[PDB]
Amino acid sequence: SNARIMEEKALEVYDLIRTIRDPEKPNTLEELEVVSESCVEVQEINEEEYLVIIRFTPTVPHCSLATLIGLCLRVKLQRCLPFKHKLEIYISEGTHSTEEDINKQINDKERVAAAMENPNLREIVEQCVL
Amino acid sequence: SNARIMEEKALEVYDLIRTIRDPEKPNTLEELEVVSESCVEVQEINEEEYLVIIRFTPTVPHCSLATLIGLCLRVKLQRCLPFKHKLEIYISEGTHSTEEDINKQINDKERVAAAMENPNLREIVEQCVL
Ligand SMILES: [Zn+2]
Ligand SMILES: [Zn+2]
Ligand SMILES: [Zn+2]
Repeated sequence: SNARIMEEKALEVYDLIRTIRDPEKPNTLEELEVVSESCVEVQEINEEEYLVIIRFTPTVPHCSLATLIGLCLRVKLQRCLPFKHKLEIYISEGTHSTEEDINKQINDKERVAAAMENPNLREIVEQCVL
Repeated sequence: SNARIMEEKALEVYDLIRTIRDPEKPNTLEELEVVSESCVEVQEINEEEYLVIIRFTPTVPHCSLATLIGLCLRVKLQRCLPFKHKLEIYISEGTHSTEEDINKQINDKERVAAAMENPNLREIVEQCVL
């Protein structure tokens, strides 16, 4: 059965993501209920290629947290998953950055440099400043 | 006279940024009142080196819009301002990303790539997935 094999893969995925540490607190994603077993789904694209879908909820709805958790899920799974896979990840809510936090971001040199190196963003800017 | 040379400089800065196209709308920042003449301040850090401070307000408080306006201001003045300067930008409210927009972000190839290359974020991620 496709369906039961997909449930086996979802448990494998979950066993790898549960012990990822939160970007902010000294606890695991599982401990803080950012992820749980039911938040994973696996689908077949074609033999030898699976799509993994992970829903998660950061401890508070802040953009930088959501970004970082997304990065950790990809890094951990890319390194540790023993089958070829596409990954899609979804948060269940909008997020925000406080006045203080967004001003930090738009002035932080590392953050500015990374957006500048994004070819999609750099082209939008190119076209605004002409 | 320091004070008045600073006003001259703030008018030169303003004249450059007011014609920047908004990232989302078919208008300039000045038309949309994202910036105005009094939102620019210039200070002396020392001879041949001025701090330029720009306050702005995006048409709506969304993170991507604030990020892109910030980039455009920086590139514009980098390319056109005929004096050595440091730039600080400030938005006077927090911002948010809808559930739709934050999901696009955490799945978008270039956004993930750029974040991974930001040294602060990559070191955090390393520690979280170790
Ligand atoms: Zn908050
Ligand atoms: Zn945000
Ligand atoms: Zn909104």
